[PDB]
Amino acid sequence: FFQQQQLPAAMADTFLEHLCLLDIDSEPVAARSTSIIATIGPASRSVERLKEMIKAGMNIARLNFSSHEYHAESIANVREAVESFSYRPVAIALDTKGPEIRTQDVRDLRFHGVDIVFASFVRKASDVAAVRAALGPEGHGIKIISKIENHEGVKRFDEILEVSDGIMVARGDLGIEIPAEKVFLAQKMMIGRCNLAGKPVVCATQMLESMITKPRPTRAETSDVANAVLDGADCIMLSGETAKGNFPVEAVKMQHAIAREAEAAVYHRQLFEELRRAAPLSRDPTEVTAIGAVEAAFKCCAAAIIVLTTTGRSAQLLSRYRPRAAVIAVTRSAQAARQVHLCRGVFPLLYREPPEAIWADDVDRRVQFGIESGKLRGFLRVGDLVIVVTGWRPEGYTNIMRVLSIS
Amino acid sequence: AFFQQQQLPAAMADTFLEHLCLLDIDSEPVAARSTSIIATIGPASRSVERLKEMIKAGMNIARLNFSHGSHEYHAESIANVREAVESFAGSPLSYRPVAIALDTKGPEIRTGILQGESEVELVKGSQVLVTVDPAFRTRGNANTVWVDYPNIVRVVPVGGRIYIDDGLISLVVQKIGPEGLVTQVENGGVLGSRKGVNLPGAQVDLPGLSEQDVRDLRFGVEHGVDIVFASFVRKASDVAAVRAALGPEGHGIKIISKIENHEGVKRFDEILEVSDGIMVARGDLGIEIPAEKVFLAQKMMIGRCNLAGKPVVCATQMLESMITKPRPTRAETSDVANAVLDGADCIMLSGETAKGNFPVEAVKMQHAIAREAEAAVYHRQLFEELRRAAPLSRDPTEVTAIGAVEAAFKCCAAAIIVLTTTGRSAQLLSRYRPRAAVIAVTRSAQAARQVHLCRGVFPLLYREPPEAIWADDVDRRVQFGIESGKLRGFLRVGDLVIVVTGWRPGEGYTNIMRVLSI
Amino acid sequence: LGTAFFQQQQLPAAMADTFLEHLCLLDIDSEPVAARSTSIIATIGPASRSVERLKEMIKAGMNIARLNFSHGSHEYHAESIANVREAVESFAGSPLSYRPVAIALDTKGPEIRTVELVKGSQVLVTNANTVWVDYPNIVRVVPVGGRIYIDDGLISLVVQKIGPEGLVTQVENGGVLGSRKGVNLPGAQVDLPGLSEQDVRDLRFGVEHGVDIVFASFVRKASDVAAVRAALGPEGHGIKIISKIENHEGVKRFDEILEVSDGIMVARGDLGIEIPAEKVFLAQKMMIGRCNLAGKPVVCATQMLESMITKPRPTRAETSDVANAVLDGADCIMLSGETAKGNFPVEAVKMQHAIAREAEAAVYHRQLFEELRRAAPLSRDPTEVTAIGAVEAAFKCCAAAIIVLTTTGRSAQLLSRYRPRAAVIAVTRSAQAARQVHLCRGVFPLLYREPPEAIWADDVDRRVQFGIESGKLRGFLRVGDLVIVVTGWRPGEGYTNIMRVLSIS
Amino acid sequence: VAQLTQELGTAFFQQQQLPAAMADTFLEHLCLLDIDSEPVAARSTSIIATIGPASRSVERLKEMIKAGMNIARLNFSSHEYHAESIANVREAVESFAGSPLSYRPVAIALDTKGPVRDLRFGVEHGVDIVFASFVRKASDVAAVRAALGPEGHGIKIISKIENHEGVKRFDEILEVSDGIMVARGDLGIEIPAEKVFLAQKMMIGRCNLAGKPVVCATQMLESMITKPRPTRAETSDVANAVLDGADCIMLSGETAKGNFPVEAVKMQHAIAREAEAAVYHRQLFEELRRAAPLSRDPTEVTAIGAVEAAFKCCAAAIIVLTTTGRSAQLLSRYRPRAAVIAVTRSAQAARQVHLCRGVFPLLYREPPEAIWADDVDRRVQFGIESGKLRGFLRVGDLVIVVTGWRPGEGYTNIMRVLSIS
Repeated sequence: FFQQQQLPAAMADTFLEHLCLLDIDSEPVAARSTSIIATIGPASRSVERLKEMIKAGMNIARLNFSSHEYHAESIANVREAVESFSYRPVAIALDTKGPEIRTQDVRDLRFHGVDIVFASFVRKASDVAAVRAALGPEGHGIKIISKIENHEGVKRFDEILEVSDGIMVARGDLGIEIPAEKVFLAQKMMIGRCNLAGKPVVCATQMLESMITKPRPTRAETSDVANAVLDGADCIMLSGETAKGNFPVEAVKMQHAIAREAEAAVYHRQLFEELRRAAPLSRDPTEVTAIGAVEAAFKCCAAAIIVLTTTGRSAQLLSRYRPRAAVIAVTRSAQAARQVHLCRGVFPLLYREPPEAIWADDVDRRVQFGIESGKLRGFLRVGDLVIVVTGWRPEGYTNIMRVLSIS
Repeated sequence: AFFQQQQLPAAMADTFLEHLCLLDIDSEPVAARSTSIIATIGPASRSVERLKEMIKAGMNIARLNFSHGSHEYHAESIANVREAVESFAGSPLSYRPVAIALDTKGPEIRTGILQGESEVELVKGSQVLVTVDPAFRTRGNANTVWVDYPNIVRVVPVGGRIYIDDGLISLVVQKIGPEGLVTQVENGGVLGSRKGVNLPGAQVDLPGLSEQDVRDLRFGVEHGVDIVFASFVRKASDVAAVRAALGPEGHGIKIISKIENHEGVKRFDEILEVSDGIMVARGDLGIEIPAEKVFLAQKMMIGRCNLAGKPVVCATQMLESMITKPRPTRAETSDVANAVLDGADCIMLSGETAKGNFPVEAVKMQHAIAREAEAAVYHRQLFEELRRAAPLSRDPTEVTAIGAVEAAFKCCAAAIIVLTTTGRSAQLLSRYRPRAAVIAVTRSAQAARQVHLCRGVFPLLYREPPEAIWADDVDRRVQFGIESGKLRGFLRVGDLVIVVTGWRPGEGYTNIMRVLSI
Repeated sequence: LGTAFFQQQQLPAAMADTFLEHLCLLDIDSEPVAARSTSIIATIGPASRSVERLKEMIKAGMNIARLNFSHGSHEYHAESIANVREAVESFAGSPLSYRPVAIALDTKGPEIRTVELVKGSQVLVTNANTVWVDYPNIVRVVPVGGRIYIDDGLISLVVQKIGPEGLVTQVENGGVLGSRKGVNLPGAQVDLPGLSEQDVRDLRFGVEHGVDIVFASFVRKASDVAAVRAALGPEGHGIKIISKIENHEGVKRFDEILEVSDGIMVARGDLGIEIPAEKVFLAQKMMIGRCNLAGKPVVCATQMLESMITKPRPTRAETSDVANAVLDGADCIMLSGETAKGNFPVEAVKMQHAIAREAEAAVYHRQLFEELRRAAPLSRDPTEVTAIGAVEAAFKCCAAAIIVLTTTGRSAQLLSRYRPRAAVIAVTRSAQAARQVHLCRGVFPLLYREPPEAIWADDVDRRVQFGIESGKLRGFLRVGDLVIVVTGWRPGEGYTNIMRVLSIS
Repeated sequence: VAQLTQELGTAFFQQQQLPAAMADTFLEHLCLLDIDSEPVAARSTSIIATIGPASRSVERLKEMIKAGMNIARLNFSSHEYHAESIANVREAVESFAGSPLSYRPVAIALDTKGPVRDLRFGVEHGVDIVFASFVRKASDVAAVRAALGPEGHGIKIISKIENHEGVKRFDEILEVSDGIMVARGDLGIEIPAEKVFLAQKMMIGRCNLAGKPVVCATQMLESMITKPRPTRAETSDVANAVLDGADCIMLSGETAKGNFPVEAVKMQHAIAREAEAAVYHRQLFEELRRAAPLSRDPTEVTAIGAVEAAFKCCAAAIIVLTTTGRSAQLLSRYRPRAAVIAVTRSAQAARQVHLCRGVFPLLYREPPEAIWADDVDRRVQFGIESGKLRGFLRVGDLVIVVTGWRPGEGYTNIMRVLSIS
């Protein structure tokens, strides 16, 4: 009961004691919260395997651009595997090809309702003003994740993250564009500033390479996946291991298993406190409500925080304070339900039933929707405690948290 | 301009040392004074019009000290307090509840009568005999002292000390015997008759209550006092005697145990457990232990009361020289400020308001000081340390309360508005020492008085008619809070407040937290 | 290690993981065994002028004798000085227990001076409705909205018109105005010179009679301490200037004053007239914090035990004030009328010693040492590096003493600024330095009068041995104790670069 | 502060992640990590290379030394072959004994085959370190120690923690061993592969507390078995084992039987160097200060004193005179940023302190002086010349010098601050 979830190590008084109390016999029981991004290719274009992967852990499917009809088949195939169904949104990410001369894209971008763009070779804020200009007012609601992959981008990181919705640590290209021995510095720096900023961050490429042609990963690759979770990454990735390789689902299986283990061994006591000291005061009532709900979640070992949101914003500001409790986001928007897979700890649930006449009643119905999905999916049992986060009228106005026993 | 104020540059410092260095005397303490002030009522503060003045200066608890005065006397003080308090009842947004406390005389040990209003000098070195034989009860020598505590010969060993006359005369036990205790005079001095006796380090087996305290406490219950400060609390069994003296009608009376001697300090934890709160009674404590040690007992007791979430009072000689002078000494202002920095929920005035010449100015100086000192509290470290030391909880009131205080710090909330019927939610807010004012709306005149014991809690008494739809009755009370606070200065338009309420009526909870723009 | 180990000097509270827990484990039965380290300044007067009385005060703990030059003649002070030195030297026949005692000179300072009852309105400043002040630039420095206090801050007036003919004020607080009463100008940049003509004569008298320390009144800016240094002149180059911060501008320009002063006095007396009484504690805690961070000594002054002028025991606020001054960081605590004029001078010294001793043990060194080191800049000064290593070594082994050889006192001060619990036993041949290091908390100075030995390693050794025996004799040190010894590889300071761990034989 | 930039120049403080080192939180420390900040401090996480077909040449072993191998590992899972290996090592090491100021001790470890006679082979081949395999409880190591017997008393027992039982009875294992190896290869078989980092970070932690060497091993740079360049996951693994606290890191088939055995060592070296500069010492030192118990051991006291002083002046090195290596170890436990430069006469201690992160052992050949103090000053001056020649030390540097008042290592109790000339 308290033996699980690394709770003994979560209550240590120092980072050092915490490490010494990590218990291989303590079982992850929380839902796995770090999103897996799988890169689509041959081994993963079967509507068959997409069913097998989406059960294995996939949350985002990545469309690398290195033909349009090829990727449009990919799209419709993923989508069919998603709608065959516990229903689990799955977002679609377009990873632009970008400039190339060993160290177009507007067509790929204007090109089907993608949820995310991993823009490539980003180096300045203007770059992001491009991709956002090109996406035009019709492409606004899409999420720009600037890939950082060269020295110039590392050094201008603050101006890039400023305008971006998120960041990718493009380790493949960085390990050539800068000494390989310096990559870990770039990674940890960037993950830390993104957690500080509350904007999702992605660790990527070669994380489970050997699994391209083996069923079991190296020791280094186990450690590498854990440590990206420990660093604070929102999403971890798979490239060849799912594009062009013999173990697409054993891969997604083991990224799920590893991240489930690493997430429990996060030292929240220190992470939360160091966000209390580094984060500026906020006067946004939604952020204020979120830090309140996370603190309450911890005080009672909440099973989940159930938040209502339309744009995904409320669930993001919960995610930035890293609750152990799962963030059960209930939304009528269907792109929101896919785009929040960029924020660690958010499980989306899409409410399709229509509005109700009294504002109060519509909210409860969505909230009980979350409780029943949660009950059925293993998050909630009865006599559990949860935190509930809603508004008073219909995203900006999200300013209420309630403590509720599950009945 | 917001950052100039309430020492916010010092609040953001990364260490305590640097927090001290960034303290700024031009940073005005805009927020409202949260540490409650206890004024002992007497000749100098009994009259109604004075009391009105003192209330306005910032008195929050009136203290009736039954070491002196008749019951007819304190009845009239209680009477006049209530008249002063209710004179402001006509303006509900500004009405200031005021608690009443009874401070018991307590058991006592006294010497005999001499052969005489006469006097005699006990000489250092000289051999003095302390006897409980009634012969000498009127035949007090310079070498024989009679005492009205028979078991003094059972409870001071060889090597123990006997202190007479407010601690000025000291005596050491050399031999114990059937005629009495053989002493040598250690601190010589002049004793009169029926002087005060103190047995340092003894376990005094006197009753938790004297016969006068049962009469005084019965009087208390009959007059509806909110608070008993119980003298000479040495053990849990002493506080249970006090509760039984309060009888059936006194279950709701807060019992604040006075820790006044070595035994009570060492049994602190067991006393705090069955007490509602604690008074650090430095006056008798300073006679019972070495004076240079009282500051250790103060900070230990305040530290533990903060850990336990229970109100703690610092008492006696805080602005003592203001009994005759209109301005205090530099030690006195520093004492009040450090009591607050330490963590005290209340600070007290005894003679300064019961019998001196500047009672109103003495209330005003504690107000001004407490207000500066609250602002200089290093919340970054205190909030963290109270957070981590407190246990996990599945009580939704506790849970919401920590959430609410966390949210207040994030936005520098002007207030936290809380609906409570007992006070308990306000108290669970207060135990985390928010910087934001805890505005506590209640319908219970008792609760409104009693939560003055809790630092940070401004009680508002709501008299208006209940509304049929409960969600509407909640809103009107939150409004009452907002509008009371606007006009008292706690809240301005633009400010953010956290509001804490229950989900449904008589669910016994507060489990709703909202963030609201004014 | 033992049990009786942790049942004294508040060691259970020393090792708590938080400040809050530290507070909770403070124990009134945990005796302080360490020697009292916070020096006591006793203001000299009729109550404390006789040689016999001063011996009693030395034995009760007086470390610095303060000479208040607001009153009394040079000849009167020359007599105080002679009796102090007579009483101090009466103990020098025992080299292993002789306590140096510094002499400080507190300057009168600049002064603005003036039975009608100014009431509830309208006075002009240039009897009953007009006040004339001997400070012509009053009209120049008190703006419309500024204030003028008169007589101990009893009366206040508010400027409403700076006219050709002076300043038209309204009476804010009325009372009885007598003749030539002190005036204060809260918030003003008072352009009086750093020094008065009387001070210059007093400073000269001070150098001529060999005083160790100057408490310089009403210091507002760096230029003022330069004038005091100027008036002490080159024969007073070795005298310490402790700047009295007494008014709003002093507090606001504290940094620039600290940087050129040898230390600071928090002069709470005139500060509570010059700023709201309720704000002094803020100025006290900020000034002590900044002095502690800079490693420069800070004195806490005025009314600490005020009631003992007539009573044999202090009030509860008074012992509280003394303990909290120590807990704040103060290097020195001070007695004015309690030792100059009252009826219990010796007892007032005794009470300060007793409170300080208890409060020293209640310091939360775990947090204090962590914050002084994280906040102090890196250093390339071998004497500073060695000091911090030695203080760290002393905590690791709860050493009984740090024994340091110092000629100017500087090595001892650099140990003091990291606030060791271990006593800093400072062995010197300079009688003045040994008087002066009493400004530094935790420093017990030992004056060594034996002539040097021709070989340097042997001279170092005999002075270390003098410190261990004195320490044994006075109770600092028992056989088996560990001490940390701090010396140099050669003559000088900046060459104090050796730390040794020693078992007392 | 201006003396610091006058003395060292402004650029000094942009290097070795000093801007991130002064951060008030670990989060902000991470945000201040900088790929342009260069790791000027010598690389101090020792490298263990397993010897094999690709690493037995007398002339390859020279490439591995100049590349940074400090401990030669002998995997016993045939004698004629291993005594041949031991011989190639010693030939290779001694090719540089012509110039003592630059001679690099190298140690030799025997890693047991698993589940007695291999040890006494080791013993009287003069090996320095036993990597006991499959240890599960205290008696398994007491058994090992007994087998080594009297000729193997001076030999260091490094228990390999390979299964669930040894992970769970780890305290008592550690309580008796000289150190610990986190055997990831077998341990990823004997426990779920996703729980291994847990065992890892947990064991390193407890070893850091105990002041006892801990080694991270197996598959770190595996892809370099057949490739000249490592995986992104694999550079991260190396960096992260340093950040974890590991004293030592090891190469298996990167050097035994692979095509790039001198690039694998080279790469372990460059990663470790960057990662050491990246350690958050402020928090690490404090936590080890707060956990380490009060000591009346003069050598302990003097070591923490000297570590504190090294941080205060960012000293180029701490120079320690040690015979058993105890003093260098008690320095290593507090994880200085400054190089620990360990001058010893005992050739076996000079090889064995490679287990202690931060220690750079130098072997002193010259004969006693008559005067103890003269002998000390000549040993210290050797460490300084060795350091200047190798570029640890420049004129103007400050070093902390740790020595003894009289001969013997229960007598390390003097600490000196010194300017290199």
